[PDB]
Amino acid sequence: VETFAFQAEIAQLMSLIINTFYSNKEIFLRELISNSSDALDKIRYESLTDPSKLDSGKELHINLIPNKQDRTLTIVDTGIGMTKADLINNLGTIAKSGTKAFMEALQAGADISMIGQFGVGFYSAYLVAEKVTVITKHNDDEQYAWESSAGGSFTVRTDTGEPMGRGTKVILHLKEDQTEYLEERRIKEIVKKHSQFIGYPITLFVEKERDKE
Ligand SMILES: Nc1ncnc2c1ncn2[C@@H]1O[C@H](COP(=O)(O)OP(=O)(O)NP(=O)(O)O)[C@@H](O)[C@H]1O
Ligand SMILES: [Mg+2]
Repeated sequence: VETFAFQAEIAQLMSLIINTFYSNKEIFLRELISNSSDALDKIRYESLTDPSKLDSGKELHINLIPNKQDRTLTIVDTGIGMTKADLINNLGTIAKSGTKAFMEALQAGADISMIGQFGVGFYSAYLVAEKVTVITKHNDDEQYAWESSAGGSFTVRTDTGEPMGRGTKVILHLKEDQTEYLEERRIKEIVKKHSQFIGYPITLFVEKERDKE
């Protein structure tokens, strides 16, 4: 297991999100679905000139999986996935130009929904999750797990769980006061409100239901 420090302003932002009350938390799901959609676009365009890039799975889609027993909401996609280097670089160690401006905007009363416009959309996960685990598989790298409960660092390790062919799974270990995001109707209404124009199928597990479509 390897441990990495978040870039200082990203650590500051995470602390702010965790320790300051914001309403409109539901936008975390929009932000994670947008990341899945971007990752799906990436592999889709790569496959146009190299169809073998889909040998690890031709289906391009997003699954939403609430688990009441474990108190987790998982967002799974069959997108491009992240290499080990991608995880380390893109999910915490590299500065984002908009972080300080976003924190200033929040102090001045901006809605937390603006997070994506400032280039730090992923960190919305910490509005509702005490811990986030990201399991990811990119072509020509092994499967990896990134994890953080905030507090300034994250870990990366090779994953020995169930193999994914290709893509990313973001596992949200929800705070005890945010279990509404495990409910079928709640998830449906947030997807309808915020993610209605995503151009890939989105499936909800309750047994299994295509949204919606
Ligand atoms: N599901 C995923 N699949 C592949 N890469 C991902 C996924 N989620 C996040 N990433 C990577 O993590 C980076 C940071 O995500 P994020 O903080 O959401 O910023 P962003 O998507 O680049 N810009 P924005 O969300 O519009 O503020 C992305 O740019 C990707 O490189
Ligand atoms: Mg994003």
